[PDB]
Amino acid sequence: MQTLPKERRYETLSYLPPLTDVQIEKQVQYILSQGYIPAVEFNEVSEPTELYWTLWKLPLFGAKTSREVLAEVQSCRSQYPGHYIRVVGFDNIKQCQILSFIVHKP
Amino acid sequence: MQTLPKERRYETLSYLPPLTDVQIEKQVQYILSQGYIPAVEFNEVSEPTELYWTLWKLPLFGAKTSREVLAEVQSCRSQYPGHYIRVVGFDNIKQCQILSFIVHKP
Amino acid sequence: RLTYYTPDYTPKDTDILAAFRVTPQPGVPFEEAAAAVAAESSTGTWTTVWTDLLTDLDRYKGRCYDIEPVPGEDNQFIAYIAYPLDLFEEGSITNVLTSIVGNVFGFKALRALRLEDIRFPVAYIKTFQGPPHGIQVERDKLNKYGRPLLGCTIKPKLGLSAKNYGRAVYECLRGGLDFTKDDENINSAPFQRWRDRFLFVADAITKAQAETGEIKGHYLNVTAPTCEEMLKRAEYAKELKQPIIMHDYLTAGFTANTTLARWCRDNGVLLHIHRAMHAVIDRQKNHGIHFRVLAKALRLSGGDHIHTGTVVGKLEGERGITMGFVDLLRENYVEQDKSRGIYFTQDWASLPGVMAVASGGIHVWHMPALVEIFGDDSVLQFGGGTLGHPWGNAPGATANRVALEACVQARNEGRNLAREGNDVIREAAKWSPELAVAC
Amino acid sequence: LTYYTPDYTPKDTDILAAFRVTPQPGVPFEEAAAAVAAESSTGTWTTVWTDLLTDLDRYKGRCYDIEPVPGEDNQFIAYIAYPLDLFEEGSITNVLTSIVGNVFGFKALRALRLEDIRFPVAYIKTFQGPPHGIQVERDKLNKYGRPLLGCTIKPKLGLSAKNYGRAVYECLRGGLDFTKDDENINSAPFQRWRDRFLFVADAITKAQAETGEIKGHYLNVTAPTCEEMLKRAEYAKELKQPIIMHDYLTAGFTANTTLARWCRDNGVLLHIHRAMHAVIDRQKNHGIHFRVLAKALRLSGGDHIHTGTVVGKLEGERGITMGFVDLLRENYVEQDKSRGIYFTQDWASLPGVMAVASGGIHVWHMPALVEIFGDDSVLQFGGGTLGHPWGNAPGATANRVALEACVQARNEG
Amino acid sequence: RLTYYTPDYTPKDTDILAAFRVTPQPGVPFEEAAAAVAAESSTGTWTTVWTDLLTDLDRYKGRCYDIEPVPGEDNQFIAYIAYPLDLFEEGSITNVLTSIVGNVFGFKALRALRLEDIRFPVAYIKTFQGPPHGIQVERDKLNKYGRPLLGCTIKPKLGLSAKNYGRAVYECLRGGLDFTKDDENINSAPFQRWRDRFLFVADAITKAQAETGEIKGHYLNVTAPTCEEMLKRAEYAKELKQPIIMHDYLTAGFTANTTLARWCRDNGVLLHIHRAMHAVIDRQKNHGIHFRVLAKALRLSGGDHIHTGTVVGKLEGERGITMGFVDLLRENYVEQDKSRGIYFTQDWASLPGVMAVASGGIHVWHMPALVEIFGDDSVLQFGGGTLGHPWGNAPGATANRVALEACVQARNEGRNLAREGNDVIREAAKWSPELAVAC
Amino acid sequence: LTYYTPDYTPKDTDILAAFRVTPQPGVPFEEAAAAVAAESSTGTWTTVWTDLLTDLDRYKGRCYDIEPVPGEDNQFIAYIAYPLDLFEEGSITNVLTSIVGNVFGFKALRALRLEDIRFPVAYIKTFQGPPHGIQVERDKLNKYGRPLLGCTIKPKLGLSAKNYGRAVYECLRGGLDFTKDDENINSAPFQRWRDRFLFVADAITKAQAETGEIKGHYLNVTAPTCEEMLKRAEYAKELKQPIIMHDYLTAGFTANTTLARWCRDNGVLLHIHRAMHAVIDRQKNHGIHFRVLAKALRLSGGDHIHTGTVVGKLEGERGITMGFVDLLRENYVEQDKSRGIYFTQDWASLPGVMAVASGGIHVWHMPALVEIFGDDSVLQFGGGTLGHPWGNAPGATANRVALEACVQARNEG
Repeated sequence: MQTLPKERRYETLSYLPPLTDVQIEKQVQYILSQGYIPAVEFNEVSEPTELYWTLWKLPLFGAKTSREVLAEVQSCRSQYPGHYIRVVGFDNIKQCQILSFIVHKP
Repeated sequence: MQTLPKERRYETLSYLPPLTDVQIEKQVQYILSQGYIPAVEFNEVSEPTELYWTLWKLPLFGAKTSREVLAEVQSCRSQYPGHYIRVVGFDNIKQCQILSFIVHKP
Repeated sequence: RLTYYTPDYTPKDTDILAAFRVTPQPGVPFEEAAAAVAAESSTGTWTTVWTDLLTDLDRYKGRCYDIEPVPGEDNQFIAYIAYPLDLFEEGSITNVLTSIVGNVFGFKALRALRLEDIRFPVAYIKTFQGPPHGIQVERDKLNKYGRPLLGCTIKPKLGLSAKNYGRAVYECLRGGLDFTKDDENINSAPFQRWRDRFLFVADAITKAQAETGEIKGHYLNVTAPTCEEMLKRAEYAKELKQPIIMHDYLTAGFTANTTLARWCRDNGVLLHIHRAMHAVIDRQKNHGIHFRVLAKALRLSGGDHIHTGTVVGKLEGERGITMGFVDLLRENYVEQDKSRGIYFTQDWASLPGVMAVASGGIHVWHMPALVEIFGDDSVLQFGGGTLGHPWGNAPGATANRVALEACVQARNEGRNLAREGNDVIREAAKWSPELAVAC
Repeated sequence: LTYYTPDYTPKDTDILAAFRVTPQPGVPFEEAAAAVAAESSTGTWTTVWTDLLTDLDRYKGRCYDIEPVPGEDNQFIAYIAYPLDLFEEGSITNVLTSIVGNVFGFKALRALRLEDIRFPVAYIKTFQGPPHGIQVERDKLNKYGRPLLGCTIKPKLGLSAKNYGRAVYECLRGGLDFTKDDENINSAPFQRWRDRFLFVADAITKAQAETGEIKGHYLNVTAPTCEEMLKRAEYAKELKQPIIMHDYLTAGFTANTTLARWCRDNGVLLHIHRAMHAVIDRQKNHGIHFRVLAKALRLSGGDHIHTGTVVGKLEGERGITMGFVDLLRENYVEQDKSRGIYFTQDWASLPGVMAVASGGIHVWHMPALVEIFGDDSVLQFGGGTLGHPWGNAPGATANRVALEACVQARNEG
Repeated sequence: RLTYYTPDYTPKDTDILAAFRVTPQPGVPFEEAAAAVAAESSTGTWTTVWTDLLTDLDRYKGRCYDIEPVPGEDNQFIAYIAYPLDLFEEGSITNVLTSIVGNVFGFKALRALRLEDIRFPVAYIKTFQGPPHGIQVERDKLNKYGRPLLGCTIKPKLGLSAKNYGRAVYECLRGGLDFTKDDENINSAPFQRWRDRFLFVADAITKAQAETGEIKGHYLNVTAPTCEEMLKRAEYAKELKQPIIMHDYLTAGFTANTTLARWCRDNGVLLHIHRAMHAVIDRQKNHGIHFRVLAKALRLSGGDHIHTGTVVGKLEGERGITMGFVDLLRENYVEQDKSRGIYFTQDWASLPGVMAVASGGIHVWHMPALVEIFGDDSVLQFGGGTLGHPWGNAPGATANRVALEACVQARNEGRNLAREGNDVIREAAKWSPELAVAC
Repeated sequence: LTYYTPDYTPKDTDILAAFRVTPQPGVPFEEAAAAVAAESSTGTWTTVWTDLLTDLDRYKGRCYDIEPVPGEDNQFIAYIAYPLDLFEEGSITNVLTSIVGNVFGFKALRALRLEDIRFPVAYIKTFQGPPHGIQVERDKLNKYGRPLLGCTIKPKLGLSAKNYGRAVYECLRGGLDFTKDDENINSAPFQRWRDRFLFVADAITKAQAETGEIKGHYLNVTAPTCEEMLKRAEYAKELKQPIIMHDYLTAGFTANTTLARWCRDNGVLLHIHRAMHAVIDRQKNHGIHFRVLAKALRLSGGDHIHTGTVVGKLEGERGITMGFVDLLRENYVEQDKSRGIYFTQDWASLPGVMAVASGGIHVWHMPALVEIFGDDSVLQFGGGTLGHPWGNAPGATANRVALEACVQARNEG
């Protein structure tokens, strides 16, 4: 009969335990393996009002691997440590958007 | 591929590096050399909602130089150090207003 | 007359085709029956008195162009019938359903007719509003892209005061679930009025969506006596800043679904729609109208979020028949797939999709059946088929999302959901201590 | 099993429903009955903890009978009592969302038909009822002591609104009372509704001046929207139209209740066609019988509910086709299962509607629809092509003289 | 009749003058052609049957008072034609453009007519609303005085969902640029509806204008099917607290520009207007209507922010022709400057100015051309002529403002922008590291 | 070059456009074509990174032909396919904002004319179309089997509203059907529109009582605003006016679509004058041909699109002036480049409008506008000053008798 703790959790794929770097490879790899080309975003506060988070760079497109995405997220979070970073999936063939998941929370 | 830093910058002439006192002479000098007579304003918070900033004195008019404007801004900011001061240009011949630029930010 | 069976007729791309599951009387042949379904649909065969020379003959008549028997079955067939575009008012289905199923099924020499499928052209889809938002506008409106959306149908539907109802709203929202729904009798009633239900639901959302940081909502049942009571019931949901409402499109009809669809686009509210009174019409395999028509007669009349049903207890034959209209619910172009039951290649002309709501039991283990079949493009109601959750509605709501957001996460690791779908939930029942008690 | 209580007596504040239920051999009748009462009101999935949270002993639909259909196995009639406090005052889209909403898709039932429904006097008075009952709308037409005369002006489709108003006119000067519209004339690209209301109004006001009596046309308003339905409604009131036609199962009962509250507020009598009716009735094992929808319409409002012709019926079905006629038209009915009226239902003095059937293929089959349907009936002549002598107008005289000679034979004996 | 060529006629100060670039047929003299442009504009020369003695002769007729040939050109001239004030309804241009260009250019004995310039008197300007705000009210409304305003036309105009469109709004706003615009097809469409575009744009502004501390906006394209759809499209932009919207004044016309101009003053929203369908009319140098009329037929019909065009690829001859209507767009009194193309001294009676929007390439180095020519009184769109920015839209937005706010700053040091305009951007590309990659 | 795909076949859900393109020698035809399709839908400036962001392979206008004009160098016809998913359902102010919006100001093209445009059946049905087609508005006027009779009451300008209503009247009793307004009578300070609608309404209702037939006047509503346009519209409906005049290129297509949705909702037939039309057509190298604007008006609504007189035309241009007549009036056209119809276009059974040209300088040139323009035409008599015998009324009799003698000669042979 355990109660539910008061936790302001996050939008999608966030009730899980925090994502190990092996799993962050695999999530963006399936974002790669649909013939799709991923992207990175960040913000400070995760509001229901705030629908937009700030882009990191241009969306990554080309013939690259999952480790070339984590160079922006994992290896280059040093200038925004106390911010909410996520991976965005901008499914342009169907004008859709796939697999927001928040990464490296303070 | 450098990101854009989160900086709440200011309204006009503010994406530059902060203005050296030689350049603050030259900006109000062109505000002088249009046959126009400048003025000074200040405020605490620079909101998009707050359109008005508090006047410092009466607007300066007469046959004066640029150093007689900086006596109010530069030499006499000692009673408002932690405030946002700017120079206003009240173009009354055309009922216009010219060259807001924020000076001596905390 | 037998002038309504022209079997050589190639259908125009601007005609309106219909697939009637015709079962005639045993003394009636297949060609006279199919010519009779096409006739009295538009221009009846009562008499021929001095009007065969009058106004319009080759125009303005439904014509049967195809007859094929059903495999393994006799005394019945499927008649394809072509209706011209100029029969109907542009932008309604209350004139679709008065030629095609109006005065059609009550012909005396037919045992049972079923409108299986219907081909709305691009020339007639483009007049319709479509749904007020998309399958993609409301992932964007709600910032919940990447996994199918959720639900909690409040199972004591009758006998709750509006604040106590708004707690059963709140704790299914406070946990995992996104879109808790009014049921089909959760309406205006002496035990809770809708004026007071919408108040106490809107406080349940506002507290839940501000302590869990998402854009959560409630399907507000705005089904009413009148169209003017309904819009007044809908505009009060607008004044509470509500994302979604609920219509019942077969009880209330295909006028007061279109008005609310014209309302919901005009006022930014999403339109969930429940399929009340649908199994009056869909259930019999020889008579009625198949749901695939009424799932395509909602994507034109307007509305997101149609219930599609349990794919849990269905075999591999009726799974594709559900997936026939679900691909006619979420996609833009389909082919002629009769194994999925689709009888016509439907071009939707980029008119927006409709989410595929699915009541999926309470069964936590039946999540990867509902994620491989219904993708990120669906909604999963969790009422009906319910043993309950022995820790409550709110840890029974996280146990229906950690069950989801690990099953969606296991789809994204390159794993599959039919060989090891059950091997993800008990893999995730180690970390979250609330999954292992739901089971 | 708490929902089959056969010792329960039906209260007069209960909304009774008679379901003809057909399960598989393998499901008993008691479980099959107590599952029709379950998922129509309160589901039986939760039994352990949330069964005893709140009042689930008084807000639940319960069975009180199981009566097998004679001669037919696996097919009984489950009478179910629904308490009054479940439904909305003045809406059938909560009645037909409870009673037939999520119950026919129950997995262990292989056919299910709501045969008859009883709305009590406690629940009828929440409704407005019809705009004008028979002895309330025989008064507006100045037409007493004889059944009214409908017509099917169906030069099938493809008429300009003048050409439509040419043929709608010369049956009204022929003697016919109303000349019913197509269902397919809702603003089709050959004649729009703005034009098909105008030249009809130019025909009727030139028809009441030639004959003398008050005549009209059942103008169709079955629109895309209720807004555009009340644009088609209000333009008939602008042209002083007596009656409007409205399809009621395609447009829905919210379209009726929006318009029947409109139609009493503006004096229009609201003719009704039964579009999409044969989807719902006409299967003797499954669906909803028409007498429910001929009674769900008397509460949603709308006069002139279309009834079946007596000519093509057997002697045992003439009771059924007089079963839903005596329901909508008479202010009190009695429980007669031989004609399908499964409940004694007082009508709370509703202004009960007129019962209209088609016909008109023959002129010699008129007193079969007059000795059976009384003075409170519209006789739609199936007269789509023409009448038999010279066209419509010498046949429309022959359609009226073949009734006034028979109504004369009524009062003789 | 040749009673429409009165060459001695001094124009009244309350007449409405027009400069027709007349090119007649080669068998037609200059005096009969100019008398024919003045005639059928108001009172045609078909017959003289018993009406030369009737109602009004010297009143109510357009009269040609001047003919001058064009220097270096033959078989063509410029006819000055005086219209009295009482021909027109006061306060419309849909009656200006039915006498002056209505039924004028289709006279058979004229090869090509072009309405070059038009003299609206003070007696007719004062009835017009003018623009709903000024060139100075909206520096005051937006607190952005001291430098010309900016833009980012979102270059993938077709094929963006409204939230993904609202990111291309957001990052062009998050950087330097002020007024990102809908394009001419960014309207209601199946891929994004305007109800949903305005929502996701208004969240792009609200986040950008609250983390950068300015009053940023978006040009919301409210061009619609009807005037009632347009105001409903405009009033929804009012409900989002939007500063500016967008009209298309030649496709939608000069009624539904005036209503929206009557709307935009009444409801405080600024009115940017794009010049769609303008090069149907402006492009040919012998036929059509010059843009200077339609830039003066917008300052009266109403609207801020007219596109003026690229002064980038123009020579020194067509630079002043652009600067002819731009001084007729922002100033209160002009003279008769035919080197700038202005054919009439226009007194605007202190009716408010119109900002001079200018598409200026993407070219960062083409900023001081657009700051010396167009002062603080202009707007600089940055779409079209675009190689792109290789770091993104948002550092490509600061690289279009530090390029501006150092060029505006170098105007204020006493430097000039034609001798050392390029010597400021690379002077400023040292400090800001985002300028030197745009180049 | 990705926008000139000559192997592409035009879908029947594409909105085809035929541009007569004239570049400089120095720009090839393939680059000149693929630049008309570029900046009308999606610009070619961005090629490196943002070319492959989103669906720019299906939301782009593309060329599928280049056909040179015979005899004329540097002048071809670029047929361009625009996909249906780019435009707004029910607006030409998105069609003429894409197709002719930012494309004619392309620098490397020295002339450019949209010749013909094809709106598919997929896109026509989004429009309301006209208020009333010919066989829908021959019915309201009670006028069959003969072309209608317009008139130009132009005592050139400067009339009081009584003096205007004196001259508007005595052509209607003379036999003329409609007596078209000036374009300069929009509330000019000598006669305002409130007065010019009233004494016209006092003339017409006193003209239909003298002759007998239903007559009217094309009342101008081309206002400052759409609010004041629907104040001038609704006061004609208050006076029971059959037809309203509205200039359509000055006021715009948003003024049409506001008023043509008004005009079907209130039964007014919406006459149209072509103000500002010669700015746009009439140059054989540049602009937009009138047949686009005579088809952009059939979708924006409005009857009686003004056409050119046949008398002042060459034999090769009489096909062109019958080219945009057969487009707006007939429900199916075929690809005839000799008359300028560059596309086979089904009209989705639009209620196609009537084709009106002026004339009236001579009474003996009547059957040239009757043997060529059929019964579906208004003949505006250029009769501004007066007619030839005694004034207007003995000439208006001579204007009608010179047609009924010729329509008699039509049915003879």
